[PDB]
Amino acid sequence: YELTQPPSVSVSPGQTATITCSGASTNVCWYQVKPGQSPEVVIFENYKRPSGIPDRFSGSKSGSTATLTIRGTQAIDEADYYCQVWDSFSTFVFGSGTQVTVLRQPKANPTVTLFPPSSEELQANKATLVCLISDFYPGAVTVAWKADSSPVKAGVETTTPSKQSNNKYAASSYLSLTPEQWKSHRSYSCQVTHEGSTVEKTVAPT
Amino acid sequence: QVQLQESGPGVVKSSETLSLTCTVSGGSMGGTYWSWLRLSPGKGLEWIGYIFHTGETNYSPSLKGRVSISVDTSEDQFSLRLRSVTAADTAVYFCASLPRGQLVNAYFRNWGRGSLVSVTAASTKGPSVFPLAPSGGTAALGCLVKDYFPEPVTVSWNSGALTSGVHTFPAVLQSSGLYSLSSVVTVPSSSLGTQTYICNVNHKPSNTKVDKKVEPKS
Amino acid sequence: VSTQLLLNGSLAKEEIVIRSENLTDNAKTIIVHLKESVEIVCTRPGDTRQAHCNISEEKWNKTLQKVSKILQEHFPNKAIKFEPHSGGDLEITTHSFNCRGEFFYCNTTKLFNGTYNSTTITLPCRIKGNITCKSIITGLLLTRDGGNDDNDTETFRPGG
Ligand SMILES: *[C@@H]1O[C@H](CO)[C@@H](O)[C@H](O)[C@H]1NC(C)=O
Ligand SMILES: *[C@@H]1O[C@H](CO)[C@@H](O)[C@H](O)[C@H]1NC(C)=O
Ligand SMILES: *[C@@H]1O[C@H](CO)[C@@H](O)[C@H](O)[C@H]1NC(C)=O
Ligand SMILES: *[C@@H]1O[C@H](CO)[C@@H](O)[C@H](O)[C@H]1NC(C)=O
Ligand SMILES: *[C@@H]1O[C@H](CO)[C@@H](O)[C@H](O)[C@H]1NC(C)=O
Ligand code: NA
Ligand code: NA
Repeated sequence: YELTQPPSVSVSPGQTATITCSGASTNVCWYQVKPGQSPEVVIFENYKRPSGIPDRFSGSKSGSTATLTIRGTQAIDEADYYCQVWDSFSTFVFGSGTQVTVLRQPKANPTVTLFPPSSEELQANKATLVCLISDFYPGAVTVAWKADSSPVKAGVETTTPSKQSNNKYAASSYLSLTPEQWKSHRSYSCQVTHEGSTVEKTVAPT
Repeated sequence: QVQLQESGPGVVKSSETLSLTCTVSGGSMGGTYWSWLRLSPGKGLEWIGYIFHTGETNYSPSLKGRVSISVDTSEDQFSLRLRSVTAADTAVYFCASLPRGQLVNAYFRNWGRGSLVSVTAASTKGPSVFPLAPSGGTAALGCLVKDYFPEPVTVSWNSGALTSGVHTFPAVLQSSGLYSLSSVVTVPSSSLGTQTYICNVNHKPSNTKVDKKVEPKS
Repeated sequence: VSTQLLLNGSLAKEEIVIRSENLTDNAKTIIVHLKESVEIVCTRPGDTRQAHCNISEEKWNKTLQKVSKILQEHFPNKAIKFEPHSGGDLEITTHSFNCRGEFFYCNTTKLFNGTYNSTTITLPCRIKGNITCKSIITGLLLTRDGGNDDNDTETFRPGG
């Protein structure tokens, strides 16, 4: 069980970047997390801003959804943000995390490539579907698998975006099945969501 | 002026037990909840549990059972044990503070250094390499380096001759602790069924050097 | 001090007075003084450590309705809801007290269960014979949760 945040938020340098946090019945605080270093609170009690935190960091809350607003966004803001809430059952619950990114390069639509299990692997009594996403910016996607026409989440492994030499990013997602599962459906599908567009590839056994 | 840091190993083999200790320097253990938290992709930041100076412990429901936090008031240290670990436990663990009182508004203070424990696979294994046959007229084919350990793996096409269009991806960390990756080339569609394409896979840690020819569908 | 209720204390002669260093702020403890006391008897028959605390519902169920009315006079057009302690240790969360050679810890959740708008409540406790303490509640320790939630349902919790 988690509070719900969007995976990514992207704005041009020096603009308003807003992050939501839905599913919090009580007060909410926020944590900024940069690679390697430790998380640090930027806002607490919905809109309180502690010392050391610039006055461009603010936020508010309306019943259900808490918000973290960021005006004049610069390079020193790029980091993963996590909202937190107290609970009477699990004590503490965090959001799914949002990745703030300042556009330092034009956007690029991801190139998806889906491969069916090879005859070779099936001989080995194993079946793997390979979804390959390359050349996309900013580096943040959502991989969603579908069997026939219904969603499937079990057996899916997905990497985190890795910056390539081209300054862009690339990821991959593998749906591992048993030859039986694979052949008992007529079409598996891999849908990748990036920004406001989604590419969907579909393969089928023969 | 309170400092927290986590000692303990950075490697705990699968199905074993993770043991960490957070040392508190410059301050008493009284009037505080000494907590543990971990952070990783696929699971995000999640609270593990905290402990009072009397030993009163409150663990997270999700990890309730195989989790145990203790505290030695003497050495100003509190420990953490996580039994029957798996690949899903591989994450960056932290030790933080919480001021005794109303937790409705509380937020963790005095964050630790950022200890990263990795639950490694069981032993060394070579990869099984499988071909990914191909079907605005271009085409894409590739290789599948499956179930291997440890890193890294180097893939190349046509003995290094083929470069433009090639893209090898980062490895996936299987639940079983093993690794897998894929290399793919975008080749002119008319080149199919004529220009031979071969992927050269090498995994030195197991002396595995497979060269698999990836030819079109049957 | 880390309690919730005031046993054998002083009574506000006139009516109900609200006292705090900063009512506009949430961090500061709220201490409301009452006039009429409420009987709270915690007996220990004898698990053996499990006890109880008989408190007439109506008395308590009314000494929060009027308490809201006074709070509403400090918060315009805002509802007043009461909810249990959000603590991490037994000593602060529960109503703890030294009763005839024994420290108690009463799960006082039932005392603060929902909003109050204008039988006997039994509270389980922690720690061989029959002990009985006969105190009377003269005042309450509360703590408001700030944040400007737009439902404007000011949630209050017994603490400090
Ligand atoms: C009390 O808190 C308010 C903000 O709610 C603040 O403006 C005021 O200065 C505080 N009073 C004192 C005495 O510090
Ligand atoms: C209060 O009583 C409830 C009964 O369900 C129990 O679950 C809860 O843990 C108790 N609170 C404390 C901290 O004593
Ligand atoms: C909440 O109130 C209901 C009556 O409306 C009562 O039956 C129940 O016991 C209360 N829950 C708690 C927290 O004890
Ligand atoms: C007392 O008032 C409260 C207000 O929440 C109500 O929920 C409860 O049922 C009432 N009970 C009695 C016996 O008056
Ligand atoms: C409060 O006073 C009563 C007598 O009215 C006494 O019996 C009781 O022990 C006192 N309460 C406590 C917990 O000290
Ligand atoms: Na780290
Ligand atoms: Na999370």
